Amino acid sequence: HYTFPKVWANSGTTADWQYVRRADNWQNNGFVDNVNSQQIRCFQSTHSPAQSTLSVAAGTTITYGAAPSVYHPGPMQFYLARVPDGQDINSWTGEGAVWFKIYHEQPTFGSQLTWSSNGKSSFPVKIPSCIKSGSYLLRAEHIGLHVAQSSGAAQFYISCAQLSITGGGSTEPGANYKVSFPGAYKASDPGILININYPVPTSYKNPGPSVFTC
Ligand SMILES: [Cu+2]
Repeated sequence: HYTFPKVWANSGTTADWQYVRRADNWQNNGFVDNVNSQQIRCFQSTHSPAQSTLSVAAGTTITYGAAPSVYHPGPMQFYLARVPDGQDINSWTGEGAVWFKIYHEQPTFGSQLTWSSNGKSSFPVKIPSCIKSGSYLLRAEHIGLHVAQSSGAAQFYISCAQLSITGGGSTEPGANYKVSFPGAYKASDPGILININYPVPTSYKNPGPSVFTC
């Protein structure tokens, strides 16, 4: 149980839900367990814009905050989606096959799976240098897998930040990189329907598309 209420760059912290669309778990710190819900995208059944949009240079690392620290086992993953030219980010929900993955977490494989996200209160998110400047949504998710051996038991903790990415390049992620939310995930996916406990897995297939790099 945690939210992802903040993102920041190089000018101190922001306020909760200042640059992050207020997630529907803002009171209970709970999860989405329905990969078919609109909430799987930005945790909003009713779209509501963030108060502001954060300017960040492509190729730099910003910070996505959690509250309180992440403590369920499983991966952090981050996706970007570029708002079309002529559309206002405040109004854009990010529907269709527009999301590309820029990070996913692999566990360390030992007697148990250990996750570097354990105990972390924030995460560095490296924005690709080569993507086109524009307005973007940055989707954060943590997937808690402690009881995920049953369908519908994986716990998704999600939010989305509004960014203005500057100083871009000209690389467009391929069609194979871009997915929709809902759409990208199925309840049967091997990194969602999974017993991480015993026997311990010796590999882990993150859900969603390949990580896009320049
Ligand atoms: Cu919890």
